[PDB]
Amino acid sequence: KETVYISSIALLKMLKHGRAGVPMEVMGLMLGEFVDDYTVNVVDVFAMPQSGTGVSVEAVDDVFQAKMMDMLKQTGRDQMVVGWYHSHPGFGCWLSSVDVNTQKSFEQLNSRAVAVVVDPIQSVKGKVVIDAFRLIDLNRHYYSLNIDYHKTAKETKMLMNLHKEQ
Amino acid sequence: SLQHEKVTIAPLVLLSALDHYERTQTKENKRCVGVILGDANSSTIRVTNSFALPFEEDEKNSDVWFLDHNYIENMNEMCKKINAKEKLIGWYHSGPKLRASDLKINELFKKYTQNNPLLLIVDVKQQGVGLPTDAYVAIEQTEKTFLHLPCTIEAEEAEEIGVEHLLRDVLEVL
Ligand SMILES: [Zn+2]
Repeated sequence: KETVYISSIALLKMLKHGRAGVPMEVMGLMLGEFVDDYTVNVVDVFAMPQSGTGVSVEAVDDVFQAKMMDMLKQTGRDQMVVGWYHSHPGFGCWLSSVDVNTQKSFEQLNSRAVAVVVDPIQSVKGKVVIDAFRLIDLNRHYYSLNIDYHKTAKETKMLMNLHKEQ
Repeated sequence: SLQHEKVTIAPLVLLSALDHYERTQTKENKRCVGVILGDANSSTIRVTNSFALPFEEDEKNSDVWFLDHNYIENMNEMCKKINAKEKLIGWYHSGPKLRASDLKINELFKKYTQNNPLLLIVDVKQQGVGLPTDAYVAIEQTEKTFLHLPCTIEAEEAEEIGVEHLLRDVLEVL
């Protein structure tokens, strides 16, 4: 019943960033709007720098984040952090125990937070390998949300310039 | 001639310029302005990323405009921490056409680029016949003028996958 709507630039940035990071895991923050209890809009993302610690709460550089968030405000992007994304190069979309810990930190800041996971190796033409998770409130610890993509008419026309003849 | 021959632009840049224009609620006759990133070290300049800039200009006077120099330096420094391969190679604006102040604005970006800066106009209104992009580098002729360079839209595999995924429902219909 829950759905994460991912925008065009958000999806392209996450695929781009994941591929650029290979063979390492990368991570960043997702920006957007909690529309209602069953709906999260992800309108944009930004990359966090690689950290020696690997992907965890420690990787979140609060000085980088604050600077990036302030500068995005100045150019018209003042959306809430609605969660985080990270890459799993070659090994699919799920949360490890450390990922669950990271997500728990995000959930404590905002209980609506979403964890997106993308696989830049297994993502191929015709197959984007991505999933979105939240923690559950013998039970399993987390579950998967539907993902959909939102694009404007202007964005649709813009995307069609790739292979414009076709 | 040793001049750049052409320019390729990633779909992300087109969508980023449009998102910038929209999110700032830019209203005609005004334009949005930002930085482009990529690689300009060959005869093909590859434009692969971008970021928005705070920018203001005087309607009553083409000679009056302001760009935030500190914003350029501070954002670029964060961009470098994410991916040093994507260099600062020029600037963009939403046009749809070259404006009187552009050669002077271009002289500012010249202080930030290693290459002769590329100006990318992205026609976010998309009224043009062909590509919503026009590319220029400044050259001498004895005065400065913009040289028009041919553009194509091209994507690395990640983005190609992404774009195809985004246009899926449209493709089915058509
Ligand atoms: Zn993980």
